[PDB]
Amino acid sequence: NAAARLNDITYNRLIQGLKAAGVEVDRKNLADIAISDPAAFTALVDVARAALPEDVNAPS
Amino acid sequence: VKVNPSVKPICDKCRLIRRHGRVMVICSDPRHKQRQG
Amino acid sequence: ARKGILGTKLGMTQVFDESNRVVPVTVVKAGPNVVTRIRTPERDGYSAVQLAYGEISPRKVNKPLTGQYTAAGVNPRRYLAELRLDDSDAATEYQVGQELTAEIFADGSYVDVTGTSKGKGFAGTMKRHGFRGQGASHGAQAVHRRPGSIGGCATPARVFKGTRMAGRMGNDRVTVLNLLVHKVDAENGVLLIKGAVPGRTGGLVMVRSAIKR
Amino acid sequence: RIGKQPIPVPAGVDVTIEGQSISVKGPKGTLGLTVAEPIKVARNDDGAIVVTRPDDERRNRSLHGLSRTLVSNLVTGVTQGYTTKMEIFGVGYRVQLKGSNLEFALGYSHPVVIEAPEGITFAVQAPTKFTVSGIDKQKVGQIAANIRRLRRPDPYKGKGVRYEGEQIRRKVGK
Amino acid sequence: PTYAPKAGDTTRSWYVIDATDVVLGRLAVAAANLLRGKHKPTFAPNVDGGDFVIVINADKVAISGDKLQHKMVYRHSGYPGGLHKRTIGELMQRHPDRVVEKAILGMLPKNRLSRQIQRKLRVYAGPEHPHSAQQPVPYELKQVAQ
RNA sequence: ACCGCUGAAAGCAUCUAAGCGGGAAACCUUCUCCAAGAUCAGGUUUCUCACCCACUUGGUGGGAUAAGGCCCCCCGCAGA
RNA sequence: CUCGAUGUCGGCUCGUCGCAUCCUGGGGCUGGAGCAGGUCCCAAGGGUUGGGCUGUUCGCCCAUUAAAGCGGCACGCGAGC
Ligand SMILES: [Mg+2]
Ligand SMILES: [Mg+2]
Ligand SMILES: [Mg+2]
Ligand SMILES: [Mg+2]
Ligand SMILES: [Mg+2]
Ligand SMILES: [Mg+2]
Ligand SMILES: [Mg+2]
Ligand SMILES: [Mg+2]
Ligand SMILES: [Mg+2]
Ligand SMILES: [Mg+2]
Ligand SMILES: [Mg+2]
Ligand SMILES: [Mg+2]
Ligand SMILES: [Mg+2]
Ligand SMILES: [Mg+2]
Ligand SMILES: [Mg+2]
Ligand SMILES: [Mg+2]
Ligand SMILES: [Mg+2]
Ligand SMILES: [Mg+2]
Ligand SMILES: [Mg+2]
Ligand SMILES: [Mg+2]
Ligand SMILES: [Zn+2]
Repeated sequence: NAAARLNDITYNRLIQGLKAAGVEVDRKNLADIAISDPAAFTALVDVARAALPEDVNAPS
Repeated sequence: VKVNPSVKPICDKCRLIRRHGRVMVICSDPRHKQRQG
Repeated sequence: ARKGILGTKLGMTQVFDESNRVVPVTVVKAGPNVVTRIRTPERDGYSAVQLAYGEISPRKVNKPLTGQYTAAGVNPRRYLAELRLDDSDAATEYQVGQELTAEIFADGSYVDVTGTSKGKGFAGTMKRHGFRGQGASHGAQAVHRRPGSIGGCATPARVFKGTRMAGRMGNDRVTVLNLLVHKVDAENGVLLIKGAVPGRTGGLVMVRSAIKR
Repeated sequence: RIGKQPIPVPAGVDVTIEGQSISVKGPKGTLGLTVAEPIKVARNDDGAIVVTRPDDERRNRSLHGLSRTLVSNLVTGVTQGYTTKMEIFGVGYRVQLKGSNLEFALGYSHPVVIEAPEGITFAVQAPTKFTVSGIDKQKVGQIAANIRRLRRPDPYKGKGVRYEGEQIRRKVGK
Repeated sequence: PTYAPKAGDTTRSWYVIDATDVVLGRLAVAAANLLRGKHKPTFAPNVDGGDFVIVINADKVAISGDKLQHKMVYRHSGYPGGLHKRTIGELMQRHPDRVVEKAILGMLPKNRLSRQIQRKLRVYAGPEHPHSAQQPVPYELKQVAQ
């Protein structure tokens, strides 16, 4: 959640984005990439942000 | 004033207002003054 | 303009006035002070004036304290206290090096006198706080000067803070307000002050003008 | 209806809005004012004062009639200035000037002196008649209320300060 | 093993927060999150991470008009009848820095480590602070949209 | 508590909704006293302002001093 | 709850808090002329006596007082009496 808000997204829509994009990395390693490799964590936010729907407040 | 939880006008020219968050009756007759308390 | 001087309680005597009434007086020797230091609000944050009083030998004042009298051009004294002023008009009358005598006070003026009261040792609750104590007879068992109860019961399960109990009494800073200046003897440095003054004979005494008059 | 009238300018030599701030000057002196920012104050054809607002709120309709008369007590506060005419009733009661002050003999063991504040002129026309004059309607009315309450209301004899032509109530007495 | 910070890993910076038209709640949250280090991905709950926070213009903070009148600040001295109370409005007259500081310390954890976190907080009533030897970057309240 | 001033919503009126006053042994200052262990441990000043050895050379461990203090000693109206 | 013990009335000593105020302080109304009051509103800073009778609490009485307030705290307080 701390690393996602640096990359202007919440934890909330990041987990929706990685489930929508089919990225099965768990939270143990997603909080380990966020420290040792911040560039690859930015590359994961852009995958999560793209798979997120256009209006997240619209019904399914 | 009269201090009762039930205030209401007594004569023709009693007026019932609400100043400072409390119901009161102002009138020209001084014994018709009332406020809620 | 609050005035102020340091002196010594020389003890009590009595004097008669113009209507032939007896006047109990305390003799304060408002001795010749000197200034040695001024507190300004730009340097010190507040406004006051030091006062130095008492003849001492220069071999008894140590090296850190001698250097403070050296910066003011004053021979070292025994006592040293400040007269706290108001913020306005600090020291347009006080100069470092100025000698202050007993005749800054007039006859018929009023003064506040502050000193250190007499030591009473470990005192009991009857002497210290004016308790009554229990009775002397009708069966009372070994509680004649004992305090009694010190609180309630299981509510609250404690003693409240500031409960008056036995302990040491005296040696306090005491101010006595609105004392009449019966006579100032400029020949001797002696103020005749109506009434009592806190302390033993020989003790240091600060004499300020009264605010309540 | 109040607020639904554009304020004229009788003389008003500088009736000028300077950024949510209105001023006035005429034969008498000047006054200042600042209107609350939702309420809009504007100009007529000849520069006379027009008051507008956003429409139909509980809190905007009340401030609109408010700020109307508060502007028209500046353009009237200078030209046709405000006086209250006050009358001393009671046997032995009188009022005199001592400078610009105003001393009262109201049955006490001391004379009550009323210091005239800034922008307020006291003047008598009789030993039991006087006027409080000035430019600001609130500041004249506040001083005339202080002078009014200098004695307790007496229903039995009616002694004390009043306003002119007012009808205090009376009780039957003994 | 997951990352645990050593002694000698934390880099502390300096922030200044202008308090001119900020409500007292939003500012105390953002100052408490910045003193603890909730925004850094190396956050550990037993480690004093986080940065230095300077709060200038503490007299200007947006407090409601009825909160200045009616909200109370209570202190007890341990003596019977020692309940001394002021209002928020008359503390903003005397010590407006103490009002801002009290709102932040209620939002920190109740432990020994928050006593070393509150030593990095400086609150000043005016627009001027003496810490120009450091370079406090200005901090504005951001809300990451969702 | 109460008494108002100006003033709408609500063409009048209204102590109130914008705003401004009066007002008590209660509250806060002012009076007296404690008070920087107030760990945010403050301020203004003055004094000393100096050696020597060993070492695994360490914000090391000793030794000897300065200003200063303490114990001893003569006492106190200071005091278990 | 407590029976492998939680000492019960009054007084004494020392208290501390509440306000539903007895006095002192500020008000509204009055069938308030004045002086005295009646009733309500605000107000807990300080004050609030000595005796006779009774184990008494309470109560009555005597002489005063600005007044002789009402309650809570294991019907406060027996490792204090
Ligand atoms: Mg009824
Ligand atoms: Mg009010
Ligand atoms: Mg002794
Ligand atoms: Mg005895
Ligand atoms: Mg025995
Ligand atoms: Mg015995
Ligand atoms: Mg017991
Ligand atoms: Mg001191
Ligand atoms: Mg403390
Ligand atoms: Mg120090
Ligand atoms: Mg047992
Ligand atoms: Mg009691
Ligand atoms: Mg009450
Ligand atoms: Mg009455
Ligand atoms: Mg009392
Ligand atoms: Mg007081
Ligand atoms: Mg007998
Ligand atoms: Mg009992
Ligand atoms: Mg009892
Ligand atoms: Mg008993
Ligand atoms: Zn009526």
